[PDB]
Amino acid sequence: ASVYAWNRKRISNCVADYSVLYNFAPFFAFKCYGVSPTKLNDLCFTNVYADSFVIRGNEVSQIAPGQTGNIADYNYKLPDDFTGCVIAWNSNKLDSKVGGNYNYRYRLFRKSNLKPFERDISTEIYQAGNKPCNGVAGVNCYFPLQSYGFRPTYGVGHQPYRVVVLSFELLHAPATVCGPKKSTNLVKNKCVNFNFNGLTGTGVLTESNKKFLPFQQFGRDIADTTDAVRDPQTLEILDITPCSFGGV
Amino acid sequence: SALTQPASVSGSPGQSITISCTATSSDVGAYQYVSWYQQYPGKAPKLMIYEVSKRPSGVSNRFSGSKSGNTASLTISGLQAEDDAYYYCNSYTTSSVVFGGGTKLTVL
Amino acid sequence: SALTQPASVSGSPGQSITISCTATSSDVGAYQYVSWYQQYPGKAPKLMIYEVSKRPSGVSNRFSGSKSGNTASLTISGLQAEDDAYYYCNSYTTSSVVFGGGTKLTVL
Amino acid sequence: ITLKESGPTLVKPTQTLTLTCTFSGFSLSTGGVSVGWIRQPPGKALEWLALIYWDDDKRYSPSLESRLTITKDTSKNLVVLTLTNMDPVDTATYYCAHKTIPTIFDYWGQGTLVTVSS
Amino acid sequence: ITLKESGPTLVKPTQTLTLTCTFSGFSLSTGGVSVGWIRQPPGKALEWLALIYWDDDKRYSPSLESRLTITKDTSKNLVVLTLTNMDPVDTATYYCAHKTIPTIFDYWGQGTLVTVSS
Repeated sequence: ASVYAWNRKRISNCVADYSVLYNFAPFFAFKCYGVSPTKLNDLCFTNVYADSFVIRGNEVSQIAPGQTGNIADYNYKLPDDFTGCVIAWNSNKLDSKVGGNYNYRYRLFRKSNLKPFERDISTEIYQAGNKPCNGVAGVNCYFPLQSYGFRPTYGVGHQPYRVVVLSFELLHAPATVCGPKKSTNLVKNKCVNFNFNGLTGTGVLTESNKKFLPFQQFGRDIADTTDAVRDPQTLEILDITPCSFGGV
Repeated sequence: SALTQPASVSGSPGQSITISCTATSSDVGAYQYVSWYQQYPGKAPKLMIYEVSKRPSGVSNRFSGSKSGNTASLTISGLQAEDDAYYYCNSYTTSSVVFGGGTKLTVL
Repeated sequence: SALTQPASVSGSPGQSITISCTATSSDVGAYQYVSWYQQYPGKAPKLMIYEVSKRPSGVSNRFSGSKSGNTASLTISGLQAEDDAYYYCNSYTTSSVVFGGGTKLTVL
Repeated sequence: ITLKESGPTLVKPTQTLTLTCTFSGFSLSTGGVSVGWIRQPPGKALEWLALIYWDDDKRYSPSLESRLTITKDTSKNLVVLTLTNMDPVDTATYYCAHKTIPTIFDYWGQGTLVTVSS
Repeated sequence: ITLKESGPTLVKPTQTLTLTCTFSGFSLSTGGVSVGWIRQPPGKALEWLALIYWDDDKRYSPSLESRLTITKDTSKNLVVLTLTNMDPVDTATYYCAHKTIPTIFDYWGQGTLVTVSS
């Protein structure tokens, strides 16, 4: 989509792996605020928003906290308390036609600044100080939108760039987007430290003979002693006995 | 010597323009109060903005200041022919209030 | 007029030779994409190299391009008798794809 | 990727010439991919004719535009070029090559020699 | 808020120049409010002169201090600036503006042109 028509989206309720990015592309512009890219896959978030669009070459720097310009001040501006990051990879093999591709536009003229994450589509004809030249030409009768017009002769500064901005939330978050992905082969009949879906303990595991009802996950004997557990992978019931101990 | 402003700027009518007021002097303090004045052709200067991004009620909604460190980027959006004028910046240093060297903005 | 190519060349078999196809015309743009085509004796031209210092997988390892400014020096090392053919260059200008005047290579 | 041209081999002066280029291996739906036409007089250099992008944005040669209405059909992957008012300059070979943005004309067809005379 | 300056418009070398700035809408008794002086050579930038706070703690410009004793009178809400030893440099416009701590000199007056020459 265009700069003034970014594609807002929400991505929640998923085991989110931020390492599918690195096999994609050279990642010309990749810098993260508030969280390191290396330590992303582990952390959890409230709501992850993604905005996708395309801009020119020498304006990729303008998508930053507190930076003023013409694409930042007129049609897309993100706050100073932004947490997240931006990912831009130069793309002029799929966006530039020979002669100028008048398909991508950008509001070039307007009246004032916009509030954070304020997207507008109105395409009225700009004023002329006095009662303007509505739908005609004259002194300063400039349509507000302007096409990019890419061609394969533009310098690297004028080439099209695809860019996605991810806005995270980290304060008090109800983990909805984060991945663990870490399991180990099961060991039986040996004193083993186990962590079954959060239940942590020690003991010897033995094949079970008791019928768990299908909605049950844990088993208890008298006095709340956890006696059995069902595997979250193979759904087998397992018996727990504390390994041998005593006084000498 | 105390502050520093560019000579002049000329922006086409209907565009935006920013002016810089570099301090170019060590220890002007925290550089937090910076007022801007509009000098007419032989008239009393009028306060445009004070307290950088804040603005006194009574003036337009296009001027907006900023600070990239040691300067004040005074911004002017929607340039109108009325904006042809002089502009000055003003902010105390440790011992005393200082002014800018002046800037001229002519719209053509 | 748009590009410029030499009439023909005849290089002894087994040596190297570079050819230039200068534009000799202002504002062809950045002059960044420059492709070379192999014209057989009455066959459809086949792409040999594009993006001058680059080369498409599928061809030999003797051809290597360079750019001495406003032209593209297509090089051919270890000339073999199989190489007798025509060569053309191609790069868009501001309004439309343009070609070179053509070159003939006969190996003797 | 493969291309093949077809059409009338003979045409008379001031006639409407038609050519059909059928390809296989790719389509006109993915981004960047386009298909263009090229001509070559006997013993002379090549020249452009038209281009059909994948989004159905079309381009013609400046000097010879206002002609050669190039159409297409994405179901059977076929392109059609039609240029009327045949002149003896247009007696040349004709190729339909698929164009990408950097690798200009990387897949050419065979090409058919066509004559304009009595 | 309103201000008005007054005094002699013409003055000779080595003479005592006096100026009285009368204001309306505010006084010099409330906290934060103060009144300062500024000069501007013809076609040049402004400059500071002195300042008289509401608590009667007065301040002068470092470069041009030890003169132009700034007095005041809270009964008629009037400020008086007096600078002796006229030089040909002192021919410039003069303003008396109201100062708050953050909104420095937000209310300027009219200004009266005064000349120092024979």
